[PDB]
Amino acid sequence: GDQRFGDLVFRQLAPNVWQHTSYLDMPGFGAVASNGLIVRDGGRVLVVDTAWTDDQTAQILNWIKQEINLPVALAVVTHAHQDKMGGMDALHAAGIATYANALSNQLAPQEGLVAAQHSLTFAANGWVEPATAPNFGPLKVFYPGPGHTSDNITVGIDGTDIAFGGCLIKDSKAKSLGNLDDADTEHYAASARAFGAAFPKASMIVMSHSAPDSRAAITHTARMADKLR
Ligand SMILES: [Zn+2]
Ligand SMILES: [Zn+2]
Repeated sequence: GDQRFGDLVFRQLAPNVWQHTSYLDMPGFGAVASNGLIVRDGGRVLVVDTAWTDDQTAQILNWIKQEINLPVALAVVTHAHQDKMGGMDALHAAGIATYANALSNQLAPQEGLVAAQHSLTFAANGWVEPATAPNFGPLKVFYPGPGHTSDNITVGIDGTDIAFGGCLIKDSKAKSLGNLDDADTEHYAASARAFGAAFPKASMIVMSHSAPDSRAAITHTARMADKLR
């Protein structure tokens, strides 16, 4: 989106929404982008996903201070992998309340990650139990079922055409589903489709590892995941 701050990139997606992007050198893959979101809700800022590292995550907070200059109220993190929860310490150090799927917090220690302070639980229909997501504002949080990981969750932003698939969703031209080490091969395809069904009005699909795409990204992803079963 062209805003470069330190080693991160910030792209405005809507008047109150930005994508944050951080990079990690992974031999044999290159310098790998990971995307999250920043949302302004009135007088506060909400964050979706950390950067890969604590330092990068501190940089996200520095950008927010400089460009928005409102307090960060809370952060929700999609799953227990380094690109989504690598920077938990920086959020906690800043006094930011953090939230994750209960299962993500249970998985975090063995993954070498810090758990969020708070656990989300999910209803029958996959939607977050409201009582476990206080003050989430426009963030609508949905568990689509196991896919990229057992614990992967997704987030739509109310008042926008934006839904965030995290690492569940790949772009419409992706040549693979990327990392499948912790993937649920049987359930991935249905979980990807369920994400689309939860946010039917979303025309902009934000994801971890490619620039924002149309709903064709969901279509393409589920079709790749089909070949896993
Ligand atoms: Zn992951
Ligand atoms: Zn990822």
